[PDB]
Amino acid sequence: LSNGIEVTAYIPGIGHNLQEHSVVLIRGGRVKDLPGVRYHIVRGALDTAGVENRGQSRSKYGTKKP
Amino acid sequence: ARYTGPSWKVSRRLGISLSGTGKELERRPYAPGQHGPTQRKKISEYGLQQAEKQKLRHMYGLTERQFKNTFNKAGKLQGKHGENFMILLEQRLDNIVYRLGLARTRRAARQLVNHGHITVDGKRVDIPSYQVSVGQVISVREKSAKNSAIAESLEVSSFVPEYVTFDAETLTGSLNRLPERSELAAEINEAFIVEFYSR
Amino acid sequence: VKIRLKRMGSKKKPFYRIVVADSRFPRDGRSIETIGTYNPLLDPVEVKIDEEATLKWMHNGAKPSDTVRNLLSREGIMEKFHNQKLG
RNA sequence: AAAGAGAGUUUGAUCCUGGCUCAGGACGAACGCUGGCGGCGUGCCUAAUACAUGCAAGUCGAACGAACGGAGGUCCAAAGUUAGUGGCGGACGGGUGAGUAACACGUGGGCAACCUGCCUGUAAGUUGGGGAUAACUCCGGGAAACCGGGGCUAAUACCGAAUGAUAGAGUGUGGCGCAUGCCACGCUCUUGAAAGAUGGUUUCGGCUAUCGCUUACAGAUGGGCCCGCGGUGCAUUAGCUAGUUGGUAGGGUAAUGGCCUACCAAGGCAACGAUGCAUAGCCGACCUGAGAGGGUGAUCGGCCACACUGGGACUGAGACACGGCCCAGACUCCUACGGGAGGCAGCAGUAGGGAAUCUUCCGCAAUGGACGAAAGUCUGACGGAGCAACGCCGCGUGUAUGAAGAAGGUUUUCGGAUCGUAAAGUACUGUUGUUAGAGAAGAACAAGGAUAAGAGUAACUGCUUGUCCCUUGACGGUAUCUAACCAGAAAGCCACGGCUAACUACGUGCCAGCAGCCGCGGUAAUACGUAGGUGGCAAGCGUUGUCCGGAUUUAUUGGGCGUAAAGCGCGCGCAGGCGGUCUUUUAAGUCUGAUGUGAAAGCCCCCGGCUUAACCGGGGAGGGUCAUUGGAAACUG
Ligand SMILES: [Mg+2]
Ligand SMILES: [Mg+2]
Ligand SMILES: [Mg+2]
Ligand SMILES: [Mg+2]
Ligand SMILES: [Mg+2]
Ligand SMILES: [Mg+2]
Ligand SMILES: [Mg+2]
Ligand SMILES: [Mg+2]
Ligand SMILES: [Mg+2]
Ligand SMILES: [Mg+2]
Ligand SMILES: [Mg+2]
Ligand SMILES: [Mg+2]
Ligand SMILES: [Mg+2]
Ligand SMILES: [Mg+2]
Ligand SMILES: [Mg+2]
Ligand SMILES: [Mg+2]
Ligand SMILES: [Mg+2]
Ligand SMILES: [Mg+2]
Ligand SMILES: [Mg+2]
Ligand SMILES: [Mg+2]
Ligand SMILES: [Mg+2]
Ligand SMILES: [Mg+2]
Ligand SMILES: [Mg+2]
Ligand SMILES: [Mg+2]
Ligand SMILES: [Mg+2]
Ligand SMILES: [Mg+2]
Ligand SMILES: [Mg+2]
Ligand SMILES: [Mg+2]
Ligand SMILES: [Mg+2]
Ligand SMILES: [Mg+2]
Ligand SMILES: [Mg+2]
Ligand SMILES: [Mg+2]
Ligand SMILES: [Mg+2]
Ligand SMILES: [Mg+2]
Ligand SMILES: [Mg+2]
Ligand SMILES: [Mg+2]
Ligand SMILES: [Mg+2]
Ligand SMILES: [Mg+2]
Ligand SMILES: [Mg+2]
Ligand SMILES: [Mg+2]
Ligand SMILES: [Mg+2]
Ligand SMILES: [Mg+2]
Ligand SMILES: [Mg+2]
Ligand SMILES: [Mg+2]
Ligand SMILES: [Mg+2]
Ligand SMILES: [Mg+2]
Ligand SMILES: [Mg+2]
Ligand SMILES: [Mg+2]
Ligand SMILES: [Mg+2]
Ligand SMILES: [Mg+2]
Ligand SMILES: [Mg+2]
Ligand SMILES: [Mg+2]
Ligand SMILES: [Mg+2]
Ligand SMILES: [Mg+2]
Ligand SMILES: [Mg+2]
Ligand SMILES: [Mg+2]
Ligand SMILES: [Mg+2]
Ligand SMILES: [Mg+2]
Ligand SMILES: [Mg+2]
Ligand SMILES: [Mg+2]
Ligand SMILES: [Mg+2]
Ligand SMILES: [Mg+2]
Ligand SMILES: [Mg+2]
Ligand SMILES: [Mg+2]
Ligand SMILES: [Mg+2]
Ligand SMILES: [Mg+2]
Ligand SMILES: [Mg+2]
Ligand SMILES: [Mg+2]
Ligand SMILES: [Mg+2]
Ligand SMILES: [Mg+2]
Ligand SMILES: [Mg+2]
Ligand SMILES: [Mg+2]
Ligand SMILES: [Mg+2]
Ligand SMILES: [Mg+2]
Ligand SMILES: [Mg+2]
Ligand SMILES: [Mg+2]
Ligand SMILES: [Mg+2]
Ligand SMILES: [Mg+2]
Ligand SMILES: [Mg+2]
Ligand SMILES: [Mg+2]
Ligand SMILES: [Mg+2]
Ligand SMILES: [Mg+2]
Ligand SMILES: [Mg+2]
Ligand SMILES: [Mg+2]
Ligand SMILES: [Mg+2]
Ligand SMILES: [Mg+2]
Ligand SMILES: [Mg+2]
Ligand SMILES: [Mg+2]
Ligand SMILES: [Mg+2]
Repeated sequence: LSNGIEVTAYIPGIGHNLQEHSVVLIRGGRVKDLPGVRYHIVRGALDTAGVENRGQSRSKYGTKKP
Repeated sequence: ARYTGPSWKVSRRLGISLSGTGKELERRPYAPGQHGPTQRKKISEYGLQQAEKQKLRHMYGLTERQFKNTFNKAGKLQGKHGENFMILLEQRLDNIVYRLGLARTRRAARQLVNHGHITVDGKRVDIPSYQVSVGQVISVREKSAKNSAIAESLEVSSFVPEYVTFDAETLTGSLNRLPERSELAAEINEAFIVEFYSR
Repeated sequence: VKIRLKRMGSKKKPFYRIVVADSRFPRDGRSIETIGTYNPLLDPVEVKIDEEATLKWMHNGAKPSDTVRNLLSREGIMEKFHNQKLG
């Protein structure tokens, strides 16, 4: 993070364009499935991309109106 | 207006024939969509309170935030809460125009008020939400004057409530005195909307 | 010490208070004792004033401003002050 | 008058206890999808990090230095409207919240222990002399900030004198208090003052008007000091302090005071939390809550502290002084290498940090400031315009009619249902919008000219009041209004098993994935993706972060301790808490009346003004274990 924190985040959506040494925007919210993951990733606010072929819940996953 | 969709749909879903006399419910009285002619389901207290809120909101044709603000301001008054809320809802300029015979529905009254075709004490008003008081008059300021729509509206307009006096020679109407819950809708249960806003 | 005019109200709609305060204080800040109101928007000016505390402050050395002087003249405080000085 | 909603989850099923999660409200908010307008507001919460560029505090010729027309000599030209020394202001106004756990702030008092320019009123006076100095001009050092020497000259610049203390001493009289002491008056001696400038009249001498200067006394204003009470975490922070504690003399300040000095004694504070560490500007107030309470100090108003870091003093009524001075420190810049200049936590603006915050705009027209007698100059205060759906309020994307039901999607038990009066048609309007025009308030003035009346005068001039004449707009052709055309140029987001409003089909098959919880996905998925439909809200809708509620989950209001967490293993006992019956007395607690105060703005009530609302204005009410004081004596003392 901006404070040098080792933070494990979760990637929502179907498919992603993420890799090492990439700028990501981390957002609040934990998932019970993974014992260590406590944060989510905003899709469409930074280097991270949106989700292709999304019609419903389009405000999240960062897809514009088709 | 706030909402320009079909009018029979909301009445059919709501169960009562608002802004009319059963003509929206003459056939298929079930709810719109592909479900409703098939079966139904149970109704809880929350459903009943929400139904009454929708009754009022789509009967008077005014948005939700303004509805809640009017409820809050009516709470400032003295007396029973729901009666005061309803009588303040009856003070709307749109309601007075519609019930006075100058129109036929809430939408027609709202549009005829927006364009300023009416006037109160010689003042053009474009605000449908204007709260009329005792002794305030209405007119047409000779804009529509010899208009077909207003003549047709005065033709088929049922009658006039006893709390408002109107003469058609000069198209003048004024509130006689404050209306009561006795001369009101009565298709609703005003005791549930206060509880719904109390949660 | 001046019997000053404080501005409030809204944008393009000013309203004024006839108030006494020190010349080193902010216009809308600290003051001593408000005495009147002044409304410019109406064509006939509506000015209400105590006319008794005003004379006391004038006696004690509270010099007004130009428009406050005009208002006191029209309402008769200045003429009565001159009469009191003579008498 | 006010007066409080619950649901899921431990089990094969129960009932309790208990935690976890959710349904609501609010942001100086941020991110995603989307986006029509108007009014009123808000916008570096992080780096008190570093700063290009421009502007933010100057003004007085009524105290001492201009071009033209133009006396005079076809040629040059005398007198008539414009730098600096000196006075006032720069201590106001404006910005930040670093530091500070303390008389910093709130509240209530005291100063018989104090100061105060300008403002107002009153009582007296503005009488006489001197020596200079800038400016200016020569000589030098000069890279440049600028330094020295010689000569010359003014003042409302500076310094003596005449006279004048309610200033110091000495005394007396009378009346008094809260201990020190206060007030009125009287006597003798010693000290302390001034400045003139613009006019009028007269004789010209004089006399006089306005603004000025010196002393004294009151008012008003702004400050200074002292005190009772009140508002945070840690005891896994127990002793701290030595000018400290008190006294005797002295110095110092406007004033009291170890504020400072010499001498004398060993004191002082602390389990009612001293000292120390950590965090933090304080309040009116804002959010929530049935209320008690809990959280916070955004905008605005009041107080306090700071101005690159640290220290100091001068001038001044007022500073230990944001855009003043000196020294040291870090950084930036110029240098001829000797040496010099600077401080945006002022208004705009740049770089960096951030998930995140605006134009290098107009005007002194209005209000208020500084200077002046006035015109007038300055005012990034302020009045306005620009940007950002950041928030509240308001309006629109049409209206009526139009069918066993246009056409086409979604399904079909493939007869049909559904979108749906929704369409086309039909009749109508222009709130918005386009085109063309009329177009306010905010303006009171100040000054200038006449007037009428007063005080003053020998008379004026002038002064105070009253009545008229003339002049002044950044916003801005702005709000607003008038006409013609147009359904045309204007709707999106989330959700649909239960909590919680709203279901069908297809695809996938413990994969893809969803998720606040119960948990869904292994071939018939109302929970995954899509399509149709439906529900909520609406130019907004969702997600996240922080606070309050639900949470009686710190229980005074309002919980408990046999077995669910919870009675020390027991005793003796200091401090503390509580205490049988009756009488008299006191008013510390208790209850009550009156006086003063608890600023404005904010919540609330009633009235109004904007076409309504938001918003704005007037009046009222609320809020304290508050100071003075008068009452009652049941209860606790
Ligand atoms: Mg979904
Ligand atoms: Mg003025
Ligand atoms: Mg009530
Ligand atoms: Mg739950
Ligand atoms: Mg609630
Ligand atoms: Mg946004
Ligand atoms: Mg968009
Ligand atoms: Mg708007
Ligand atoms: Mg800051
Ligand atoms: Mg000059
Ligand atoms: Mg200040
Ligand atoms: Mg602050
Ligand atoms: Mg001399
Ligand atoms: Mg001389
Ligand atoms: Mg000389
Ligand atoms: Mg003498
Ligand atoms: Mg004497
Ligand atoms: Mg006394
Ligand atoms: Mg004497
Ligand atoms: Mg002398
Ligand atoms: Mg003068
Ligand atoms: Mg002078
Ligand atoms: Mg408090
Ligand atoms: Mg607090
Ligand atoms: Mg002493
Ligand atoms: Mg701090
Ligand atoms: Mg608020
Ligand atoms: Mg509660
Ligand atoms: Mg706050
Ligand atoms: Mg701030
Ligand atoms: Mg403040
Ligand atoms: Mg600074
Ligand atoms: Mg700095
Ligand atoms: Mg001094
Ligand atoms: Mg300064
Ligand atoms: Mg500065
Ligand atoms: Mg700035
Ligand atoms: Mg930047
Ligand atoms: Mg100005
Ligand atoms: Mg002015
Ligand atoms: Mg300037
Ligand atoms: Mg400003
Ligand atoms: Mg401004
Ligand atoms: Mg913003
Ligand atoms: Mg908005
Ligand atoms: Mg709205
Ligand atoms: Mg459309
Ligand atoms: Mg249509
Ligand atoms: Mg139609
Ligand atoms: Mg088909
Ligand atoms: Mg239709
Ligand atoms: Mg045209
Ligand atoms: Mg024109
Ligand atoms: Mg035009
Ligand atoms: Mg005069
Ligand atoms: Mg006059
Ligand atoms: Mg006139
Ligand atoms: Mg004239
Ligand atoms: Mg003129
Ligand atoms: Mg002017
Ligand atoms: Mg212009
Ligand atoms: Mg223009
Ligand atoms: Mg216009
Ligand atoms: Mg046309
Ligand atoms: Mg056309
Ligand atoms: Mg059009
Ligand atoms: Mg048309
Ligand atoms: Mg249309
Ligand atoms: Mg749209
Ligand atoms: Mg689904
Ligand atoms: Mg859909
Ligand atoms: Mg919908
Ligand atoms: Mg609680
Ligand atoms: Mg318990
Ligand atoms: Mg027990
Ligand atoms: Mg146990
Ligand atoms: Mg035991
Ligand atoms: Mg035990
Ligand atoms: Mg024991
Ligand atoms: Mg004891
Ligand atoms: Mg007893
Ligand atoms: Mg108040
Ligand atoms: Mg305020
Ligand atoms: Mg009104
Ligand atoms: Mg208000
Ligand atoms: Mg008010
Ligand atoms: Mg008020
Ligand atoms: Mg009240
Ligand atoms: Mg007794």
